[PDB]
Amino acid sequence: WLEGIRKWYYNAAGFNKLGLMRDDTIHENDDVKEAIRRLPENLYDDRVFRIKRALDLSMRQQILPKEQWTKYEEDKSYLEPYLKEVIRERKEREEWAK
Amino acid sequence: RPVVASVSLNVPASVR
Amino acid sequence: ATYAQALQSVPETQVSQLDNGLRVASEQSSQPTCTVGVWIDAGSRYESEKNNGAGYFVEHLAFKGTKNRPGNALEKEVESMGAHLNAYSTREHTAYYIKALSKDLPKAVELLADIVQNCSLEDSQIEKERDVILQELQENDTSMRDVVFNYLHATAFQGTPLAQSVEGPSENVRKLSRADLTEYLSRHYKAPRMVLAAAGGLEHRQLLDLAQKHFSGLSGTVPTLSPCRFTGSQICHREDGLPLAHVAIAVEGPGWAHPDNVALQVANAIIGHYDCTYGGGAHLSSPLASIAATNKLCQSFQTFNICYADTGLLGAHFVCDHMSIDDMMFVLQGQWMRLCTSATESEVLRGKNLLRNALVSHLDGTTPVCEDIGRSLLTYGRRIPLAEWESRIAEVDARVVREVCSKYFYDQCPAVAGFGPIEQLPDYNRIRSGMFWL
Amino acid sequence: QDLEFTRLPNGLVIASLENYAPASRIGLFIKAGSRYENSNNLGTSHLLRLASSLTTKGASSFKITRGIEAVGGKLSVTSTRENMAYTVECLRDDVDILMEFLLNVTTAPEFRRWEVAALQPQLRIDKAVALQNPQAHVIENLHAAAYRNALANSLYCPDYRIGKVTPVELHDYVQNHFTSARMALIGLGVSHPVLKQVAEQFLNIRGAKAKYHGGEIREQNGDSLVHAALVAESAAIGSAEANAFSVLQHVLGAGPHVKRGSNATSSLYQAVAKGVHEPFDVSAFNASYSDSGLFGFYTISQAASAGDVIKAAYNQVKTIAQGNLSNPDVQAAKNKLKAGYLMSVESSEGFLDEVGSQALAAGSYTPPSTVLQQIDAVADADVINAAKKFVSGRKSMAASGNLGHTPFIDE
Repeated sequence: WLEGIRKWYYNAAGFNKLGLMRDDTIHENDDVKEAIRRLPENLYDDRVFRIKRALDLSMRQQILPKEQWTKYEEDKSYLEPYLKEVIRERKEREEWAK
Repeated sequence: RPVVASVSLNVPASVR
Repeated sequence: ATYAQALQSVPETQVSQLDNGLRVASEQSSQPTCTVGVWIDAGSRYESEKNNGAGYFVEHLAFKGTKNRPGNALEKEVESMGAHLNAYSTREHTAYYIKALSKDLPKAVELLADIVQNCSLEDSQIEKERDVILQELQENDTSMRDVVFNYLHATAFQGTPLAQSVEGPSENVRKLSRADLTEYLSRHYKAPRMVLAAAGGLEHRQLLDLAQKHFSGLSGTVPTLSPCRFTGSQICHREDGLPLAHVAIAVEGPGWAHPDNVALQVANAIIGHYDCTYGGGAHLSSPLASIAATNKLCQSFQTFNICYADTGLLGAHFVCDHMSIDDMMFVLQGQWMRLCTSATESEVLRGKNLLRNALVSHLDGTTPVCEDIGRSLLTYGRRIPLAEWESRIAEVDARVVREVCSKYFYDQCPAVAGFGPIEQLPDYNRIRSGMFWL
Repeated sequence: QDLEFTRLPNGLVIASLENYAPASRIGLFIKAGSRYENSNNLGTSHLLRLASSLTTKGASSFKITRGIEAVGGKLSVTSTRENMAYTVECLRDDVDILMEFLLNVTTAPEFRRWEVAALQPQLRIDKAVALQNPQAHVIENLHAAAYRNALANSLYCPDYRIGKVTPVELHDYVQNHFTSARMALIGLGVSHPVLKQVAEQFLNIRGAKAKYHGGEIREQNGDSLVHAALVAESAAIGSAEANAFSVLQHVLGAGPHVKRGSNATSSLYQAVAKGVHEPFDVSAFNASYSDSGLFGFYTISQAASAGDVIKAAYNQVKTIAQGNLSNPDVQAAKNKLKAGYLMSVESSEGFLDEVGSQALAAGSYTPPSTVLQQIDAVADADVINAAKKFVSGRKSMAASGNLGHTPFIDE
């Protein structure tokens, strides 16, 4: 069986212990800088405070208590809609140029 | 004069 | 129906000729309106320094006094007829023309004999207009675009007549005579070097009698051309006190009859144009335009392709701030060398399909039609039908362009100009060293 | 070839004129001018007029920008206080593609967030290109002075509105005004059944009056030259009374038919030529909307020579209203009118500008021949209202430049 592992591996990464999400840990390239730039303020500002505190705890090597940890079911996919939108324009930008 | 606006994708902007 | 079938369905023009020498032609159409004009061989190319600017001075008195309709009586009869009237001059060609209705057309042709031939040139109006001109040479200081092309033609064609302006220096306008105009009139306005043309709801034979009526009395009986050379030279009217700097650069053009002008009008459109309003912005096709919209380097630029007898001018005009000039040129040359060497076939089809909609949309009415006719009938000889313009283009491919751009862009001796805060404007040497890739 | 002209049950007009020309051409005249804007949605059409070339559902902003320039067409947008046109151009061999690009702008625009934010500050540019041509804030102020609610709203956008516009604010505007009942899918260089096929598939979907008040605005801008206008409540189109002004336009002054012409036949510019010994330029002003129109003139002069000139015009019209007039000037003025109409529609574009404009105000196209007969049937006792309505009517005024010697209405 699979689905038990995605929950499991999600616990072994550890970033659910620093109050973070899946999207926050992404590598930044020009394709994503657009997407982040496209995000709304109500959610964008909510990105930073998640990040900003996890850093301060990575400084200390500390974490948050178990209650504040992130749950797998609440690992919202808030960023994927904005993302695949971009690459739908990238691949059109290139193949059309071919 | 009876002024009218005019823009485009490739016609330069204008004012009638 | 289809495109190619449409071009064959066009009214094919009709040409005539007279004993005096006056070419005449027309084109019937279903338009109830009509227009007529007189495109000729005369401009500042033939005036000397003593009579420079004169042909422009002719423009302002020809409608201000005649032998049979003196004063505003001439101007009156049009407004009574309900028509417009308009005129312009160029460095080679000058044109008077009318927009009117079909039935009142015979009254029109009767005037242009009273205008062209029988101009009166009252000394009062000679002196009044002599102030009007000097009023405008103050105005054209503001017409910064017209400043540049005036400078530009004055450099590449230096020492020749063509470096002259069209309106002329203030000095000659304050020394001009009735007689120099009489001589100027007495030599250039002649049937073998003149054209009549019209379009609309008329017939070519209604017209043929009127020319045989009125202009049959024309004097049907003259130097030829000196080949106006080309120079690669720089000019720069540094002026930091302004907002921006209109800029231009160009090279030798081949001229009218040289067929590769078809190709160059594409390449101008391959690069295209942009001015601070097109919402395409980043999404545009011209890589030049996209960058200009990306970083907001410039505010406007345009290209062109002038045609003169044995030469022309190919180049561009662009307009930006003093902290962006160098990069635009680096990108601009970055496009020319690209087409000299690496021209994608699909990008050619872009411009081939730009130019079709150019000449056609250019031909929307009657007045544009007679611009072409009265111009082609002094340059190309015949008129060229639109089905013929297409067949020439359809021969084109990227193999042609790489030969043409290599012939007229690559490593040549360009001509530069500048009027504004050109503090960043590099030197002609660096510009030429940026002209050849690698 | 003759001009088809139809109508669907949904109130959606179609016409078509297969002239067998090369250049296909389509224009979608719509009632979406800024008269339909309320107080809170102002400066919107100025954005919507540029909101072309943005995301759709059936396509992206990018693809449309390239898909047109491949065939080498255009996408131009005329917009009036009444209307909002999406004109295009192409060759007839590729109409089917460009059709699809159009409707996706009007039928499935998403109006997302981020593309707009980049497109807002463009308004500062476009707003200023006009006002290099100084007429376009004088003239707006007339509407904003004379009329109150709908036509007072300028085409362009105020400053403060920038950086405050909402996309939701458009969907309300779009869903209420790009509607199958008040549109006109005109075409050209194209057959009729095609357009009949398009609208039935894609366009198969579903403001106050101009209360004249009498107002006055002034703009001491320090500009060396003057610009001014005095008007009166005119009549709307359709009425032959409207043409009575449009002929009076040519009686009084219609601008230079002649390049560098002294406009001697024009009763106005002639009337100022006496006494004055310096430059000035002036002509009749005629506007004719659906609810109403406007009529008057537009002045250019120096600072000290504003009222010295206007008090010829305001007197010259009174001469007309007092019966002082001749017939050949009228028939001359008619011949001017009969000319400029045909000369305007000589071009396909200017032709197109007339076709659907009638289809919106009216529901019928009038060929030019019938127009000339209504011009033939005009009465001098109406040309008088006419000037009597102008003089006897309430007034509205505006001007700009220096105003050290500009008088008011009552002066």
